[PDB]
Amino acid sequence: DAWEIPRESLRLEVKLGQGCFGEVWMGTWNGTTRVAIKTLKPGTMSPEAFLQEAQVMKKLRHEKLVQLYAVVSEEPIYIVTEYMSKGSLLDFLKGEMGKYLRLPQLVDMAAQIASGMAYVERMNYVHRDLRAANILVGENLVCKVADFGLARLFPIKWTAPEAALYGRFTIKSDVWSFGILLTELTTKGRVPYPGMVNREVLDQVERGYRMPCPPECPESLHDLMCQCWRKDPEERPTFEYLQAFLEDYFTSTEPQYQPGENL
Ligand SMILES: CC(C)n1nc(-c2ccc(NC(=O)Nc3cccc(C(F)(F)F)c3)cc2)c2c(N)ncnc21
Repeated sequence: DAWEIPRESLRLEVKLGQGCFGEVWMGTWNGTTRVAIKTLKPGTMSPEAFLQEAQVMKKLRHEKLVQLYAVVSEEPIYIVTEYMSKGSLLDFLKGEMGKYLRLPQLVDMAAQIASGMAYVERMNYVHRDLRAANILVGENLVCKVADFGLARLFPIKWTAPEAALYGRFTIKSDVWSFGILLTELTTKGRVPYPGMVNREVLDQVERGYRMPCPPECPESLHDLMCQCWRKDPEERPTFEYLQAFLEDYFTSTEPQYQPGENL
């Protein structure tokens, strides 16, 4: 197809990530546009299974979803996407920039992610792995949804009960994850359900347990989290709703908000 590009048109500057299935490099394309390059280690993982990740990024196109630029489908395979200068949201919240972010910036970030998922919602797709580690940050606190290839038309702590138990994954399963993602945003990336192993999380959540309101986080925002965590998937709000709620947050929900020590 038209996504295919020559190999000499790619220059891999410095490596950013290094998994087992491949690597991620910061590079240049056509000697001008800065890009993100994903490599596949032949032998370790197989093609098509590594290319399916791009088969879906071809349909999806939204300013809040990491955009696919080009590919090299003939092994050695290379995936080219837009470059997000600040890395993963998770590393961003935990690093040097974490101490300065306050609720208005963090809620704005949640609004962008929600906007991106509203697009996924409209297109009838399921992400299956929405979490801070799969969100990328660019210049001027821009956030975009991304992943490794689970988009379909043990992260138990981020996975809704009905999905982790009976494999029932829906856009409502993602809404549950967005709720967990909101706790990651308000605790500066702390692993959710602190001091609890997966087996405790499963038993507890089914038993009705839910994380409490994080310190300095408005109750109105924690209530939004709890809606995302309702046992019945159909009672959870849509991303269209969460997008509007978050964008209008400081005028319609917390018009009295006063900055604090951490939020
Ligand atoms: C943190 C570092 C290792 N890294 N990783 C990436 C990167 C981002 C996205 C992807 N893959 C991806 O977004 N896949 C994917 C697969 C299916 C569907 C989608 C969706 F359309 F939902 F975004 C996305 C791979 C590497 C990336 C990037 N683009 N820019 C700057 N740094 C980056």
